[PDB]
Amino acid sequence: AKGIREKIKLVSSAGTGHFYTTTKNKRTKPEKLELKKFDPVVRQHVIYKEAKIK
Amino acid sequence: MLADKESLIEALKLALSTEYNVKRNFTQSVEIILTFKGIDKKGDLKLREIVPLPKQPSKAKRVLVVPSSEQLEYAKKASPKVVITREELQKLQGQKRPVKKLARQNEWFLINQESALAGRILGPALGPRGKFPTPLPNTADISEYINRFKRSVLVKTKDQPQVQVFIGTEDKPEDLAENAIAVLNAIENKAKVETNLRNIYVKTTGKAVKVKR
RNA sequence: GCGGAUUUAGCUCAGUUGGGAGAGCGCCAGACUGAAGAUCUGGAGGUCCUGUGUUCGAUCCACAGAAUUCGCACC
RNA sequence: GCGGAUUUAGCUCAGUUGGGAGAGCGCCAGACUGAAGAUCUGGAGGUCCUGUGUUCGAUCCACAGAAUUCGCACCA
RNA sequence: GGUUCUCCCCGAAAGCUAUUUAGGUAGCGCCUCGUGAAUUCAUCUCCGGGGGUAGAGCACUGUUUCGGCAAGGGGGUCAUC
RNA sequence: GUUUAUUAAAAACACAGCACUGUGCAAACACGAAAGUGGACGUAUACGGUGUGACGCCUGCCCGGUGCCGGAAGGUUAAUUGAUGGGGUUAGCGCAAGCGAAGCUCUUGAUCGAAGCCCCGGUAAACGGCGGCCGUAACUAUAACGGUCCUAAGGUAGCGA
RNA sequence: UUGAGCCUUGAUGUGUAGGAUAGGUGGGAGGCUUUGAAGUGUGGACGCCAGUCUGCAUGGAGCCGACCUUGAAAUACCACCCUUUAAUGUUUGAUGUUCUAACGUUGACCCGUAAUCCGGGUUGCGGACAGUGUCUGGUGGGUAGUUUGACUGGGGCGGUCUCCUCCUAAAGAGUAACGGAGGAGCACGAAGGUUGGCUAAUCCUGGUCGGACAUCAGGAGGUUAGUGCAAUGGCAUAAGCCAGCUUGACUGCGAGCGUGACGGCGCGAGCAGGUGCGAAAGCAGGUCAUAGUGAUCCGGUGGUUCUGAAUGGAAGGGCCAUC
Repeated sequence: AKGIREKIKLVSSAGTGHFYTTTKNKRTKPEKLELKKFDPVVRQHVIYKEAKIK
Repeated sequence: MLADKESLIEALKLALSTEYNVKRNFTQSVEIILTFKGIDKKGDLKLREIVPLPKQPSKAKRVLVVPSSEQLEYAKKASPKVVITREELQKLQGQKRPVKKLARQNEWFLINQESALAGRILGPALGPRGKFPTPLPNTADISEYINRFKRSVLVKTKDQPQVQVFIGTEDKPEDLAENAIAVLNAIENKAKVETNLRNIYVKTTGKAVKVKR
């Protein structure tokens, strides 16, 4: 976003729902490392790839 | 994508014109072509796509069958190309000429599980020019397994640069582009490489169309 | 008073992840010289300022203290 | 990160028939010398940048990643 | 810079936040004037405990000194600092 | 000398040579919008920069820095020139979702590219500049004699307030 | 002479088996045959030897192919496929190299003209030069400009509004000074949870691989402990703990309000959907929290049933993302 050792943005969209958001991750440590189950449709927590496909 | 229906419609309307359908002596054929760029030995772009044409053309397919005695009385009725029994496979054990005939001019070799001699007597004749056999169901009521194979083709390459497969005949290019895109879907489903395009054409019993895309 | 360098080999001084202590030079040996330096090849040479804490481990860093020392404050 | 090239010894780098992986300077040891330098010769020398796929066989062919690196995006 | 005739009560205008403030600025009053209203509001006697202004101790942590010894540590001597 | 009448009355200095320097000549300067008039009725020993400090000697040296510029072996990467990729705008092809061509156009930082300047060459008048600790003379201590530190570096061509 | 395209003209290959001089990518199993069309047979002449040439047959017989053999791999019959680059045609450009009706004539002859401007033609010169108009480059204080906080025991310094704790300053609140101590320019691939778990040291004595030490079984039972950079405070039915299971930290409204000056900052009875957490009682909006951003105006940008001066597409706006 501006720096190097930085708290950055990354575009996390849904496993079904099309919807996107972000808040934080960091290039400072290894990266192969996130998805979740969550839901911005709220109906059924199942699959959510993060900005990153883990 | 590889292509879409209208960019295949517009080019089969070309393929079945006299420009590209140069006529020999019979009701003639048309095909869907894909040649690849960076196509090499690794595996991620290698294919086997056994594809029943979603709208079948005028010239059906070369289906051999090997039924067991119970279902035979029905298999007798599904309009198979040629037939051999679960039994008489025991006699084909050495006969090169019959084997090379069947290999060279049939396309699909549908075989019951009890017929496992089938795994031995055909491979080295059929295999090198890429057509395949398959486990026929045990039922009497067999008909849509036969009808499917009597309208299917295959994406043969194991390591080589091109596909080109039968997809239509002389009379209705529009439906035949729903055949054409089905082969392309099998491919983009089996090989997510996409930019490995050299070219996409369509082709008759001779002349090929350098498609609009 | 604040901030800073600094008390690391005879000599000039380098050095730090934060776990080895360095080099031009000087000494000494090995020999070449009757001898010594050069030039040589090998060995060696440390108040790492002190305390404390972090810490695997402090020469280092932070904190507290000595003591030199530098600029500005002073009119 | 866009794309390309590059990464093989301490460093510069050969590495394109896929079959033995190495030269140069310098390091080392002998010869030479009175000692070294220089000349001469032998000897040393690797995360083949990473790691799998393909291969009978991989520095070599494919790809995902990285660092070295050239030009380069940019009206949040 | 300076109230160009008179009169009477409310009426310190003259301050909290500040302000790339320097007698300059946003709302604002403790103001009046026009609507509106309730025990609304203040001191007392009372309810009820948090405060730490005092004060006081030696409790802590920091220690006065004087006794009495707390494998602490000094001076002397044999001794190998 | 009568000079900046107006602070000094020169204790300012206007001289005047010259290495270099501006221009092989519609020459430099251009006041004026159009002059081509100074310089010219004239040539780089005429005329202009920036100065000069009698006269005559004398201008050591020293290029680290910064001037002055001048160049081209080659990198930074602009007008100039435009590989392309992505689109727009749209025929053809689609019961639809939508694909999708010329032409026209949007948009590349394609690839050259040295003003500067890394650079390369020369500058004594271009900018200013002369380093410290450890050991010292048949006496104090003078400070010749000393090993060196990648430190840019210690008073030098004098006469001594 | 040199750039970009295009085959009019070319040409960069020997190893064996295959009666035989085999780039490929591929379909399938047949392909030609009107006699002046096809091979197939056999001489003869050339040589940069890998090229061809010229004669004469026979010829509706069948011959080339999966079909029979061989091998690293077929070859009959069509599709597909031109580039590293030459020769020259056919599109077409551009630096040098120049000649010279541009041009400039502030050079001369001739000429109107007893003429300094000026008229004009021959000549003589150089040369597409000049010219200026934009874009890129710095070059220097040659017009014009500002005198930009305030803090001032009068100024030059050193320190602060910031957003922050402890002093200092007179309790609801505050009131510095070139004053006294010390400060944020940020923090997760978890420092993420809902169950469950408690008892640790130091030193005394034990004992493989010591020579301070590190899991240990017991002293005494001491409420003699710990703090990853900073700090002050937590306070123990432990949050410090740490192994299993595994990452709600919902989309939407809210009586009631705590309140302020436009942002804002705080949360909650109760109602919805069904939301995930649970045996059951039942709980709740994430790193230990204190330190972390935009007056807002302009920007940019990605999505849309929100619109858009007669419309229809639609600029531009709305919604809210994204900064």
